[PDB]
Amino acid sequence: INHNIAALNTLNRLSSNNSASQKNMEKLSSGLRINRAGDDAAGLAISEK
Amino acid sequence: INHNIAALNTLNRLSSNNSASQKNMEKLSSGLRINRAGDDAAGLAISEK
Amino acid sequence: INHNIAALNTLNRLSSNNSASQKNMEKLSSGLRINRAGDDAAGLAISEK
Amino acid sequence: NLTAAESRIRDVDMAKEMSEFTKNNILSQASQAMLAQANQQPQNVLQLLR
Amino acid sequence: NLTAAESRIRDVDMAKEMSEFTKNNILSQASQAMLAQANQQPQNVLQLLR
Amino acid sequence: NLTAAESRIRDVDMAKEMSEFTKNNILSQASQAMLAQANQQPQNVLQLLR
Amino acid sequence: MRGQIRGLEMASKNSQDGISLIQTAEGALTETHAILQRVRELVVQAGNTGTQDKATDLQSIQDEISALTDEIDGISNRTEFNGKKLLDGTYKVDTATPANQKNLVFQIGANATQQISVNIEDMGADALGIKEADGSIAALHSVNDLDVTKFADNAADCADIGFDAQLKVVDEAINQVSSQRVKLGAVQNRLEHTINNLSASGE
Amino acid sequence: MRGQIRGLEMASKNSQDGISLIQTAEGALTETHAILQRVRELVVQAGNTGTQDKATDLQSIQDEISALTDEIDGISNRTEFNGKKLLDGTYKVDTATPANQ
Amino acid sequence: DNAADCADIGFDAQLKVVDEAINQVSSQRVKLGAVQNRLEHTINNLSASGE
Amino acid sequence: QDKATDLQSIQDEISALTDEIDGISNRTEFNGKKLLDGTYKVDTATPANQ
Repeated sequence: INHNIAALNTLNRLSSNNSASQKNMEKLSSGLRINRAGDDAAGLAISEK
Repeated sequence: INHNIAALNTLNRLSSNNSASQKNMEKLSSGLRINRAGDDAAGLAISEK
Repeated sequence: INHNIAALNTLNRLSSNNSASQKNMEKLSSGLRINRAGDDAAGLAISEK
Repeated sequence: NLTAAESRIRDVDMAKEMSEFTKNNILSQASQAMLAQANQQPQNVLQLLR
Repeated sequence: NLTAAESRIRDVDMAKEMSEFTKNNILSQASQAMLAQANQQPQNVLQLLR
Repeated sequence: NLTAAESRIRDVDMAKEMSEFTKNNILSQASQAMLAQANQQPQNVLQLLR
Repeated sequence: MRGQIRGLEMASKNSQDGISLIQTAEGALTETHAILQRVRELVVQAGNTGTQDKATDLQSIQDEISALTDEIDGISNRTEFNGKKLLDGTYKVDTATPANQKNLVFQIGANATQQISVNIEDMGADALGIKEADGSIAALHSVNDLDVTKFADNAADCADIGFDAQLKVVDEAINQVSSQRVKLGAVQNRLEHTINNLSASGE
Repeated sequence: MRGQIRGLEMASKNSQDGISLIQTAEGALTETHAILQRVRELVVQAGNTGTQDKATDLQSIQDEISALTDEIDGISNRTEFNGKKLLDGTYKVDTATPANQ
Repeated sequence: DNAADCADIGFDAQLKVVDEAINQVSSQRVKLGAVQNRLEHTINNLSASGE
Repeated sequence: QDKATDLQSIQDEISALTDEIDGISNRTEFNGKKLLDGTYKVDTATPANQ
C-alpha cells in the first residue's frame, strides 16, 4: 500500500497543466494563437495565403 | 483582441481625408477645379476647345 | 466550481462592446452612418438614388 | 432639399455617436473589470484545498 | 477585410487566454497540493508498524 | 510627382507606426507579465518539498 | 456537448469570415457604384451636348465612359477574397440549369443543414435583362453606352439609342448593383444575428 | 433515503440543464425579437415611402424584409440545444388532437 | 462540387457519418465504463465474501 | 470560400489524423496485447471466431 504512490495520474496532470500554462504564456506573449505551427496547421496555411 | 487594432478602416479614412484636403488646396490655390487632368477629362477636353 | 469560469457571457459582452466601439469609430471617422452597406441597405439604396 | 435628405440618411450625429462610443468603450473596460473580479475566486478554492 | 480575417485566425483573446492561464496555473497548484496530501499516508503506515 | 513617389517610399505613416509602437511596447509589458507569472511555480515546488 | 461547442465556435468564426468576404464584395460594389454614378453624370452632360457640342466631344466622353466600363469588368475580375472571384458570372443567380448555379454555401451552425447560400452577379453587361441581357439594348447600354455620335441623331426617339432609353437603362444598372448590395447587407445582418445566437448558445 | 437523495441531486442537475435549454431558446428569441423590431422600422419607413418613394425602393425594402423573414425561419430551424429543435412547430401549443402536442 | 446533394459526398452526409463514428467510439467507451462498474461491484462482493 | 488547395491542406491534416487513428488502434497495448483492432470484433460471420 506504500511502495508505489497511487497518485500517479496526479503527476501527469501536473505535467499537463504546467505544459498547458507554458503554451498559454507563449500565446499571451506573442499575441498569436498560431504562434507555432503545431497549433493549427490549417489556420496556419490559410494565414500564409 | 490586441495584436491587431480593429480600427484599420479609420486609417484609410485618415489617408482619404488627408489626400482629399490636399486636392482641395490644390484647387483653392490654383483657382481651377480642372487643374489636373485626372479631375475631369471631359470638361478638360471641352475647356481645351 | 473552477475548471470553467462561469463568467463566459462577460467575454461575449466584451467582444460585443469592442466590435461596437470599432463600428462607432468607423462612423465617427467617416462621417457616415451608412459607411458600409451592412449598416442599412434600405437607406443605402435610397441614398444611391 | 435632396442633399438635405441625403444627409438625414447618411449624416452621423457625432454627438450621439460619441456618447454611444464613450459608453461602449466604458462597457469594454467594465466587462474587463468583471473578468478581473471573476478570476479571483479559484484562488480561494485553493484556500479550501489548503 | 483580409487583415481582419487574418486576425480572426491569429489574434489571441487575451481575456480568454488569461482566464485559461489563471485556471491552468491554479490547476498546477491544485495537483501539487494533491501530491502534498497523497504523500502523507505512508507515515501512518509507519504508525501501523509502530 | 517625383517627391510624392519619394514620400511614398520613405514617408512614415506615424499613425500606423504609433499604433504598431503602442502595440509592441504593450507586448513587451505583456511578455514581462508572463515571466512574472512563469517564475511563480517553483515556489510551489518548494511547497511540495515542504 | 464538446462536439457541438467546438463546431459552434468554428461556426461563428466561419460566419465572421463570410462577413469579411461580403464586405470585400460590397466594397468593390461601392466603387462600381461610384463609377456608375460618374457614368450617369457623363450621360447627363452627353444629353446636353447632343445638340450643343460636337461628335468629337462626344467621342471624348465615350473614351472616358468606355474606359470606365473596362474598369467595371476590371473590378468584376480583379476583386477577390483570398483568391476567389466574387463578382463575375461564376456565381450567377440562375443559369438555364439550376444545378450549375454553384451557390455560395457557407457554414453557419454546428450541425447538418445549418448553411446558407447566396448569389452574386455583376460585369459590364449589367444593363436590362429578362434572364440574360439583350443585343443593341440592355447590354451595350452598359458595355458601350451608345452616345458616340448617336444622340446627335435624335432626342429619345429611337427607343434603343434614344437618350431616355440609354439613361433609364443606366439607372436600372444602378438598380441592379443596388439590389445586389442590398442583398449582401441583409446577408451581413443575418450573420450578425447568427453569431449572437451562436455565442449565447455556446454559453 | 439515499434513493430520494441521489435522484434529488440528479433532479437539480436536470433542472439547471432545462434552464440552459430555455436560455438558448430565448436567446434565439432575442435575435428573433431584434429582427422583428427591425421589420417594424422598415414598415414605418415603408408607410412613409408609400407616397414618397417608388415601387422600386419598396422592392428594396421587401428584399430586406423577406430576407429577414427567411432569417426568422432560419432561426426557428437552426436553433438547437444539443441537437434538438426548439422553436419549430414540433412543440406546438395545441394541435387538433392534444395527444400530438 | 455541391452542398449536400450527392448524399455520399455531400457535406450533410460526411458530417453525419463523422458524428456517427463519434457515436461508435462513444458507445464503446460507454461499454467499458459499465464494465469497470461491474468489476467494482464485483470486488466489493468478493471482499465481503472473503471476509 | 477558400480553394481546392486549402481543402488539400485540410485533408493532409485529416488524413494524417486518420493515420493516427489506426496508429492508436495498432500501438495501444496492455502488456503487449492488441486491444482496439478487429481481433476482438463484436460479431464475425461465425460467432465462434469472436
